Amino acid sequence: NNYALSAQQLLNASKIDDIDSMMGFERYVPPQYNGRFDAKDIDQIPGRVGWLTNMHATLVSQNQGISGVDFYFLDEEGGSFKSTVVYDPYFFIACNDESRVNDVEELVKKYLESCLKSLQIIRKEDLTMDNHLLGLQKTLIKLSFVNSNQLFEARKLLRPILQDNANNNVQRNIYNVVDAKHLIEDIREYDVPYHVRVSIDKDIRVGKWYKVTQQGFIEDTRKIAFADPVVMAFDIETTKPPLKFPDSAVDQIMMISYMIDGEGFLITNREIISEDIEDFEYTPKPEYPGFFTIFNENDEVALLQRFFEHIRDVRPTVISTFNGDFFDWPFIHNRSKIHGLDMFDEIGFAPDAEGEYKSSYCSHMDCFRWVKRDSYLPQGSQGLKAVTQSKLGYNPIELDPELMTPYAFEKPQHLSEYSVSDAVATYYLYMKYVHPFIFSLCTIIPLNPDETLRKGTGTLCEMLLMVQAYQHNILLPNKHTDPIERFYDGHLLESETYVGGHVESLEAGVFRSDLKNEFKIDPSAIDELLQELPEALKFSVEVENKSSVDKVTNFEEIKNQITQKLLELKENNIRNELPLIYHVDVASGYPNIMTTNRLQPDSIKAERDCTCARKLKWAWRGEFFPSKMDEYNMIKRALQNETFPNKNKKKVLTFDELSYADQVIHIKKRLTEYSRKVYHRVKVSEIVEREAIVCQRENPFYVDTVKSFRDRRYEFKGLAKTWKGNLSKIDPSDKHARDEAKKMIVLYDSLQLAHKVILNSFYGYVMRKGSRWYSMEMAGITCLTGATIIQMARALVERVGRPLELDTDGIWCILPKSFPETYFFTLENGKKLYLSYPCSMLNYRVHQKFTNHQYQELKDPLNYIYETHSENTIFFEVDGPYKAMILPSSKEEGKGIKKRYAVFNEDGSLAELKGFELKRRGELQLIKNFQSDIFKVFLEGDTLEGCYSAVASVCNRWLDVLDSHGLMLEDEDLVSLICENRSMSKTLKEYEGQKSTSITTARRLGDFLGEDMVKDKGLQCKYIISSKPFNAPVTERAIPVAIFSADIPIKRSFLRRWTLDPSLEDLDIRTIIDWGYYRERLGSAIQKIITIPAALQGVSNPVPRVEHPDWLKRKIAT
DNA sequence: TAACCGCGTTC
DNA sequence: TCTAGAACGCGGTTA
Ligand SMILES: Cc1cn([C@H]2C[C@H](O)[C@@H](COP(=O)(O)OP(=O)(O)OP(=O)(O)O)O2)c(=O)[nH]c1=O
Ligand SMILES: [Ca+2]
Ligand SMILES: [Ca+2]
Ligand SMILES: [Ca+2]
Repeated sequence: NNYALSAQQLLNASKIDDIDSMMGFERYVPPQYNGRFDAKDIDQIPGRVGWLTNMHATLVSQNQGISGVDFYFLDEEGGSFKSTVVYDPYFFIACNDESRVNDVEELVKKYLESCLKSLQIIRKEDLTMDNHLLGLQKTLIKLSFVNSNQLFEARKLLRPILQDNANNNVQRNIYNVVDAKHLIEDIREYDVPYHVRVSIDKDIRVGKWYKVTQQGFIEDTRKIAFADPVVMAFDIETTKPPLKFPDSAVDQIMMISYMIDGEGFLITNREIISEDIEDFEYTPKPEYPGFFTIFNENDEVALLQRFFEHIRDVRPTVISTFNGDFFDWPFIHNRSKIHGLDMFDEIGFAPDAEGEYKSSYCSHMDCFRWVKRDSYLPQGSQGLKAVTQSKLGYNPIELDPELMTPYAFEKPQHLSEYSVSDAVATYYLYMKYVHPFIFSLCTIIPLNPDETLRKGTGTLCEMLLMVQAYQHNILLPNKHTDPIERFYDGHLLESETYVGGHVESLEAGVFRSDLKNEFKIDPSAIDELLQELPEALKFSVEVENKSSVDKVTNFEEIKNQITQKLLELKENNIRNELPLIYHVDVASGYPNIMTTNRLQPDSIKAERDCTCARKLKWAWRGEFFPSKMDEYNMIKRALQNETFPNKNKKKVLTFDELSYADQVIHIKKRLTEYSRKVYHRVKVSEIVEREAIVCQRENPFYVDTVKSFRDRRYEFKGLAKTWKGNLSKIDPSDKHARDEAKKMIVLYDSLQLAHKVILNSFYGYVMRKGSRWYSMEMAGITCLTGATIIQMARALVERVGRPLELDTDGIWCILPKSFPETYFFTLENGKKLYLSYPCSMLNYRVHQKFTNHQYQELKDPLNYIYETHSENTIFFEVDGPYKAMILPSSKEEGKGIKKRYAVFNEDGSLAELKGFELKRRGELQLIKNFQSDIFKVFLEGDTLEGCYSAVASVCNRWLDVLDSHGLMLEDEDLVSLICENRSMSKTLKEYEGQKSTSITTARRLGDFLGEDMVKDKGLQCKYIISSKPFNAPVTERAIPVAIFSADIPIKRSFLRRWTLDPSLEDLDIRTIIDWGYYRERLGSAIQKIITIPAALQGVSNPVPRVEHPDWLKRKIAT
């Protein structure tokens, strides 16, 4: 078993060692050395220097295998090697009686003779243990093993003991007034991935330079930049059934385009491609050279052996694809099998336990994983086309997938130009955005490139936190586990959480820098601002700019200018002037709220443990059933008398024989019905204000990890802001200088956004499943604190201006043009400090009301002496003033629309576009193109009324297209304008009992093209709604648009069935469309974006063909 | 009406 | 196995 399972494992190792040697990775062993292990003597110690590019757990011999890690290097002489570190896996046993630890030692040493290599007593800091801040430590038994198989064996042997100790004890003599097994409290750090365990304990990181010596790896801090690995990026294109997805079973690979370190190549399957293709060039932009040599080949099998032999030739340590883990690689694998080729022996690639394709020597960098996790691009923009436009700054070749299989024979040169396009986009997307980010992150996260690319951002956070915990000798907590059911007030809870961010829609309509607005200034607010002005201006200098008032020359001049503008506002409250369209958002809001308040899971105390205590409030919110327990028990007992089908000799089971999970599942389903009948309600929501103790002396390893990564992000966010300033400094006539400045902006804005998701995942991680540091309190406290801060700022903006929209940590607003705006302190050095009074007036009050004055830190660690001080890193950040902001309005009375608007810069360019269907994936294309046309038009017009009039022209043009029953439009534009695409996250089978346009479109796509359409998840349901079944629900009139593309026989059969008209003969799309459905949809968009906002601003309906709601007509009447 | 769900956004 | 969070819009269905 163990030595036997070693066989698969030790055989796979020898195969990997052979594959590695083939690709240039011979296992290097450094010479012997009897001197000292001091890194100052790196040049004298015998060894080989290399750049660490990969690492993998392995099994080595010298009958059982020894656990270890292979480390893959690129040396300085243009070569490569790998070296192995062996390291005994280990986990700990915790005891509930510290005195009797030795007894447990003697038990487990005898009990685990089968697998235990060695045993030892160690101490670690336990953050749940009393007096741990005074130096006390938890005694633990460290169990070490020869390999991970043996570690797992001991886990299997120890779990029964852990279960028997949790259950009740056997009885025996009842008049009798403990054994070694019952002192085993728990096992700890048992589920750490072994290669992570080696990377943490040995402090080794991919992307650093080491010298492999006998005593170990020595980091060469002298070596600065990364070695340059051989990078290959490839894309595959294949034949496909008409209107259907390819099947590796039958379909063949036409061509494989790739690029190796900037040199383009293309291999062709001439049995499908008509002409031999000649070397051509696709350099989409000068920065992206693209000269492609062509390798035309006879059969598909020949194409595969050319791709496999070229890979063997160049020896790539990185292979990049776009969605290659789930399409390209699985195809090349299946086609290699059919042709009697083993891809492993060929190139060393194979699917792993997650079905992804990896190798030992070469990372597989699927750029689609980066786009999905670190781009911050909308899902509508996550395709290679949009990603190339967003990040590489050009348009790549496009080609209808329905024409690719035909164009293989009709125009194969156009097919070849498309494939190389997908290839140039993948190579340069990886080389400019992915490769720098992932390999740099590997320098601080103890994972290899493949894992650093694919692991969730919560897992990345966990990796970073474990390094800090280990290096501070802090015992790792076990992964959090949810109770199988929780209760509130006797009711079974369905779900609980905390109140998140505060969002407000305060005003809708058009706002522009040239159109006047009415402001009612609170004079008592101007008094407060004048009271606060001397200290706020000092706060702007000493805190916001990290200087001193003694070095500024014009502190008084600035103060007098602001005072004057402020007093003029106090004398003239009612004003009707031009607005300043500004946005203020707290930088890294939740993280800075956490680090300011010293928030971390281990700091949340329970009043049974821990001036020292900073009490903070959050809002709990639970959703429970209305049934009380007495009811709850009733259902259960009824279920206990029923029978349940077995999960595949015994055909039935009892309720108590089932899993406690599926039990609750049945209990839930039944309790739902009962309440619906007895209470006429299934869910009851309730909000409870809760308080938690946040100890300010706890070991701040978590808090400090968040501070560090915030500063890590701020570097790139600052560089992004620096280069946005450099771009406005350059003369427009110098194209090359503006281009490079733009390229810097996109690069640093990307790097800061990728760091933004990991940073904010330190907040989400405390609520993540399996979290080693779970705390609902900490998260709720963060959210409530942010909600209190933003409403404080909104209360002030209200009194000196008009807030338009608010979300969590940001406010959009308009201020009077006369409001104190931007100033520049002048320093004795000639330097200038920038001041935005609307920003600094808020930030001063933020620090007045939300500063942590109970923040403590170890001053003297040896004597356990703490010092208390004040901390506040919460700072609003101002952007603007903008040319225009356009906010939509709700169709229903008294309500607004949140999370949707459009903002325009002074130069007319689009600044922000939030929420609207234009950006969302799928949605009705008509609404998308209408929105794409309409928002820029809000800039036209000389008055508010001429503005709405210029927009109305575009509206009525679109309304005309639909009131014309699509006669003005050609056939092509019609199919694309009236199509609504929607993605099914799961598969149709997993949607039982649900009605949706996508579900119906999928069933019909299956009933027509076949079941093969609906086998996978993520199906795109392109449909049009038919008037066919009249007065019938819409989910019933959704026809797949592919129907109008098949042969006429198939169309009539299905259209008649879907229309319930066996007499139908006109199969034109224009005759099937329910143009009334789409006209209402267009009418709904025009109401929310144009007409109803115009009414709110006092403008009679600019599009009278779209009638106001009756509530609005009645409001206008009065 | 109001509750409720799937998707994809803004935070 | 691996797995960051909550608030919200909109087109639907359901009670
Ligand atoms: C964008 C985003 C935000 N949030 C939370 C935490 C953020 O502090 C809060 C505010 O969102 P943002 O203001 O978008 O994020 P931020 O304040 O951290 O970054 P920036 O400096 O660019 O303003 O919302 C997440 O939990 N996940 C996310 O993906
Ligand atoms: Ca492709
Ligand atoms: Ca921001
Ligand atoms: Ca923010």
